[PDB]
Amino acid sequence: SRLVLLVNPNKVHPPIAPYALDVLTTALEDEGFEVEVLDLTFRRDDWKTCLHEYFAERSPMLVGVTVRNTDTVYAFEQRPFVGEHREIITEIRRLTDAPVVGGGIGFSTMPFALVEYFGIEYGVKGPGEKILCELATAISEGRDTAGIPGLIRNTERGAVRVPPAEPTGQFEPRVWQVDQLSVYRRRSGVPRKVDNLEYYRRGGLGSILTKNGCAYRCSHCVEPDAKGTRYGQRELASVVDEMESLAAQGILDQHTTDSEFNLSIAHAKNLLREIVRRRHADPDNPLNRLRLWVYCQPSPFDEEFADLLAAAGCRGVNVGSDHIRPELLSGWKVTEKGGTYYTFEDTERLVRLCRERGILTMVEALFGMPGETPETVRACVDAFMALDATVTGFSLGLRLFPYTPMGIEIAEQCAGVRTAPGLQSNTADGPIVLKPLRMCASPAEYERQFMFDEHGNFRLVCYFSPGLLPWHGAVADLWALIDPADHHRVMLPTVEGMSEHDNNYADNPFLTSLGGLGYTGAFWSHWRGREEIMRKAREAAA
Ligand code: B12
Ligand SMILES: CN(CC[C@H](N)C(=O)O)C[C@H]1O[C@@H](n2cnc3c(N)ncnc32)[C@H](O)[C@@H]1O
Ligand SMILES: N[C@@H](Cc1c[nH]c2ccccc12)C(=O)O
Ligand code: SF4
Repeated sequence: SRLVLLVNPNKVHPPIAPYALDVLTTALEDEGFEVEVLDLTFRRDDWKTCLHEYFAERSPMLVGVTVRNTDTVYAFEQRPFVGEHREIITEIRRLTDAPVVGGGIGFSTMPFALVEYFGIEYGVKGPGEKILCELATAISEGRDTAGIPGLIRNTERGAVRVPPAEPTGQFEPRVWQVDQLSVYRRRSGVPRKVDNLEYYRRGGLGSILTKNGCAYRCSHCVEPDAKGTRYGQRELASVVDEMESLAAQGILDQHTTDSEFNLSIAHAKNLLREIVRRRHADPDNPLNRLRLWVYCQPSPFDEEFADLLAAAGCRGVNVGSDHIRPELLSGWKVTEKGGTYYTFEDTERLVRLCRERGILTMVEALFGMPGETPETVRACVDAFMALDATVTGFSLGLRLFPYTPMGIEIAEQCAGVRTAPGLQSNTADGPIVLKPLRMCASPAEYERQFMFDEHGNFRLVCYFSPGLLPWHGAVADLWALIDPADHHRVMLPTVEGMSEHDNNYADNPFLTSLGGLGYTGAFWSHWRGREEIMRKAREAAA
């Protein structure tokens, strides 16, 4: 048999197409395998029926599950998804004896812990298209898997990784894991394949990857480890081919899925040049209606980059400025060498250049990192609000993960013998004592503590700066900083009982409605006029 099943357990709406499965499908099929996708995003109330019918009819020899999100990563909410993922995986193993392999960005933040927690045979950390093809080949040919480089295997004593070596595989480049040549085929209306048009009609977005990895080391961010610490760039022609394929299907709003679009800047500029060239070469090319949405850091973002974004069809930029105070940004928004890489001028210039070219902007602020006080919060709010960005998103509190510098540093402070100031969890019974990796018997133990307590219960560990103590009181003080005239243009942690204003797209009811109302683009691009969109919605409901 050469049949591989790939399952999407993501239930979050507004729906986001599981891009990962399209990458894996292309790689597998190019290797001569047959691939079928079971997408449960639109089968929330009857996914068991979807599983029952499939496994009675088909016999895949390997089942793959993509775990995009471990949780919402919203410190005030602490809503896990891995329990619901485990429930789906448990139903799968009930229905078949074929091995199960796990993967995903969120999966790669704690792959050893999840392999043991899900109780599955295999897992991959980072990009999986090359490792999965070798795994499927080994299973199909009846071969041993003990020599598959990069494969995490679930032994009877626990999850153990084949070296590609850090036993955790932390902070590797992972460029060798990336398929840098192929066009990732994006299909629509095809049974048992990812239905990209369905996601566009119902959620509002398409997606495009230009490069894997991030070379920086921001203390809050899981991506350098979970994705890779060096850039694996794709062929530009293959990227633009895929974008043209999406545009041809009518998927005009495309969100880049790079860690940061403007990092590895020469490749991003050469990408925009190729898009502009094809747009100019033929007016019928559907890229002429492209609406590109991107992630950026405040630097590098120069006038040439801004001109290219405008000409290629960029419609909005989300910039993770995160803060203004150098005392807070130091040791936080840093490169691998430990130095900062932007100032507030860079965000000011980014917002100005996008304004001059009719490109919308969202500026991110993350409150509660070490050093944060009420006066540091007020300083960031006053300065950020004066940028006149389209949307200004204020988040408060940090979710800790085993392979972020904050996760490691706070585990260092605990040293396995005491709790650390600022540690928080909504489900904690007493002191949260974390253990550094070197004090743990296995990767699984070091990784699991950031999500579970000793008794196996969910205990999603967060950090809140003790300087924000007299952490809900800070929310009321943060709301007071925003002028009522500016309420419409901010995202904020929501006070008691109010409608959702949070910078949180996971099951946001207003954002869930936009698809049915025909709105598209980044989920923040219509935040400003939500009052009018709601008024208009009840006008056609009557
Ligand atoms: C773009 C983006 C978004 C966009 C999506 C745009 C779109 N139309 O696709 C928006 C803004 C909507 C968004 C929303 C959210 N996101 Co987001 N987002 C990203 C980002 C930057 C790229 C995701 C992506 O598509 N990558 C490209 C795909 C192809 O790669 P991949 O999924 O990782 O897949 C590869 C590997 O993981 C592997 N793999 C994957 N699955 C499998 C399966 C198997 C079996 C195997 C073997 C291998 C394997 O192989 C794949 C091919 O190389 C990621 C970080 C990142 N750099 O990936 C964050 C990220 C995934 N998002 C994150 C979060 C928290 C969210 C939200 C929950 C935020 C919120 N509270 O609303 C929501 C969830 C929305 C949803 N419906 O699921 C977190 C996840 C953290 C965690 N621990 O899980 C990340 C890591 C951001 C961060 N730095 O913390 N997101
Ligand atoms: C959008 N981010 C930059 C783009 C990045 N590629 C990503 O998808 O996270 C920055 C924002 O992500 C959020 N964020 C990232 N990691 C965490 C985390 N561990 N806890 C809380 N918020 C986080 C913060 O709001 C931060 O301002
Ligand atoms: N603010 C992000 C989405 C988001 C919300 N909460 C998050 C937590 C972690 C990472 C991203 C997010 C955006 O506008 O695109
Ligand atoms: S915040 Fe952006 S630049 Fe910093 S590590 Fe994460 S993805 Fe890279």
